[PDB]
Amino acid sequence: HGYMYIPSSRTRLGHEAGIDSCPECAILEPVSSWPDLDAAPVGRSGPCGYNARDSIDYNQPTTNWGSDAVQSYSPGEEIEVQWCVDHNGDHGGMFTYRICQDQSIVDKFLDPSYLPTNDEKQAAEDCFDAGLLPCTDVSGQECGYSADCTEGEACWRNDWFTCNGFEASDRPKCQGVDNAELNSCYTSIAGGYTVTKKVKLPEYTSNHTLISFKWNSFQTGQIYLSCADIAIQ
Ligand SMILES: *[C@@H]1O[C@H](CO)[C@@H](O)[C@H](O)[C@H]1NC(C)=O
Ligand SMILES: [Zn+2]
Ligand SMILES: [Zn+2]
Ligand SMILES: [Zn+2]
Ligand SMILES: [Zn+2]
Ligand SMILES: [Zn+2]
Ligand SMILES: [Zn+2]
Ligand SMILES: [Zn+2]
Ligand SMILES: [Zn+2]
Ligand SMILES: [Zn+2]
Repeated sequence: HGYMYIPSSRTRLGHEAGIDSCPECAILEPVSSWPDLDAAPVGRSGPCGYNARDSIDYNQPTTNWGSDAVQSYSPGEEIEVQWCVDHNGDHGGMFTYRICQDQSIVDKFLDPSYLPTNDEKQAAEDCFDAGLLPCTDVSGQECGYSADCTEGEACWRNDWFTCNGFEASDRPKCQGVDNAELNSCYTSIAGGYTVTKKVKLPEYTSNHTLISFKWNSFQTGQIYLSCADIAIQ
């Protein structure tokens, strides 16, 4: 259980607007989330998530999210990105952030009159995959391998970020990354912990595009997707 927190995602905004009672509940399951991190099709979840708790499809705007960029950045800017993990839902695993550089695809997610189809959700997800923002693009950022993966496996890569191991760390799982205090970010079920990294934005401009967060669970066959409306100018 978790969702993207900074920049403020559609999911965060949905919660803050009083629509989403459980922002961390937006889950793609059952899927094979491990060890091949892109194997699972995203279905109705799409790159922005679908929350079955309150039946919210975040792949289109509403009066409460998706109309405007929440934050504007510069081409090639190194930025903080943060997600929120629920205290009772720290499944470990790997996570990443992505920007689709095909505006015509992204535009289908920026119209409150229009709900992308499953085909369009998967087309966008593929575009997002191609626009992954690697951990290793940030000078000085230590980009480790997962303690739940071995060399040569499909999960053995440090373009994606990893949570800590469970048994193999004194700071276990995703919460151990920041080792933050409980309620450092909002979750409804048992209180949240921040999970914080940096990414380097592409040299790609848009007045309104998306950054899609994807977390592939290790302990469970589940993926958590959110997206944030941003500008790069
Ligand atoms: C987007 O905004 C900039 C100002 O930051 C403007 O000059 C540019 O032409 C706008 N783009 C489009 C496609 O209209
Ligand atoms: Zn969970
Ligand atoms: Zn709240
Ligand atoms: Zn994918
Ligand atoms: Zn794959
Ligand atoms: Zn700028
Ligand atoms: Zn506790
Ligand atoms: Zn296009
Ligand atoms: Zn394995
Ligand atoms: Zn483990």
